[PDB]
Amino acid sequence: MGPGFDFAQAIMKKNTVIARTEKGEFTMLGVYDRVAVIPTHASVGEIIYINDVETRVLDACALRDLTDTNLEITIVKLDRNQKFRDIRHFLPRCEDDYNDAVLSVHTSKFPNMYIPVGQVTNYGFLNLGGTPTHRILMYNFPTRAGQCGGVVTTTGKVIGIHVGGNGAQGFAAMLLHSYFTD
Ligand SMILES: CS(=O)(=O)Nc1ccc(C(=O)O)cc1
Repeated sequence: MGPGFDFAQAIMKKNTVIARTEKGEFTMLGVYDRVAVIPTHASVGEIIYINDVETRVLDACALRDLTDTNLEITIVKLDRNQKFRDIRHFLPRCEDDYNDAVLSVHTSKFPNMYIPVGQVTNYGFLNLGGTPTHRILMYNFPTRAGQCGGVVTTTGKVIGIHVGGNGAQGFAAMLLHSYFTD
């Protein structure tokens, strides 16, 4: 509908796949080469389904900060025959607050879904499903089951992936450029 939705759509149309684990179907962001991200609660194993194709997992790393606190981001390298467009230059370098973000989801349950979530707070610490978690972003939208893995964007920046909610607020794990130096 406007330039925020334009940037979100450009990311969804080239840099997302549908990931299926034994814990459900997730929006999955591809970042570069065969490297993608997914919430750590997806419990990625040795095999994952990518757009309903059986795919070997070459590597999976559940990120934690240097205090050994959960970040809720798993970086997955996929045995896929095709690379993602490199979008690492759209990742923020530092923790920050944002205005006017969009949350975008693409699954069997929620195809071509875009939500203007408004202002995004650097919330920091969250007890997420009982797990102490750091680098959480918060937005005041009543997000629902089916949205985990959804991509959080502003114009020109890919800032996080949706990992939870409390009924009135939604929570995303930050994406930082430093996670994807190779
Ligand atoms: C599932 S549980 O919450 O009962 N036990 C856990 C699991 C994971 C972590 C973590 O830091 O990743 C902490 C506690």
